[PDB]
Amino acid sequence: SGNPLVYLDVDANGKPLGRVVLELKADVVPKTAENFRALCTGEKGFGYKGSTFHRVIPSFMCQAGDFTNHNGTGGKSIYGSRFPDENFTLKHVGPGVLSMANAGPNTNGSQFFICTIKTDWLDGKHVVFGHVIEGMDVVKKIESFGSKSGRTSKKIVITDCGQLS
Amino acid sequence: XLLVXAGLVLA
Repeated sequence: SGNPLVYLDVDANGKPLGRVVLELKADVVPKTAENFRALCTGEKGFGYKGSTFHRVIPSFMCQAGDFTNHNGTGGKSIYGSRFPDENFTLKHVGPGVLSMANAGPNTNGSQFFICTIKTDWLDGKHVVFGHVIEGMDVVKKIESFGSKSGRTSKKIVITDCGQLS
Repeated sequence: XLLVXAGLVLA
């Protein structure tokens, strides 16, 4: 058993923003945690490396993980195009929460978000599966390049990612 | 508004 740690090393224009370190709550949502873990290691031959934080809304969240269309419209999971909502046990309790983006019920793919506030109106609709344990300052740097529409000012790239533990 | 979706991006 164990709750994985993963990392995202984020850069823009080949200049580092820093590292974000996330705990995945495999104790509660092991299927969802495993998808994210594997997308970080790249062990299935696709995953987050090279993809961007495409939608960044200050005072809300940073969204990433579309490594197929590169704009919010895509992504895929290690289980197929989509997989069901595993459970809604974990809630959007505050800043640093890691949760799945979706296109409605049972449509988890690869896209995800990191909260910068509590987002409890998403409870019961988005599967929470972890949280940031180091690098919230990095997340705040990402946020500085976002906008109300969510458009970013530059390509914010997950240049490397993987599993720490 | 403040949603996190994949395709139909909403208010």
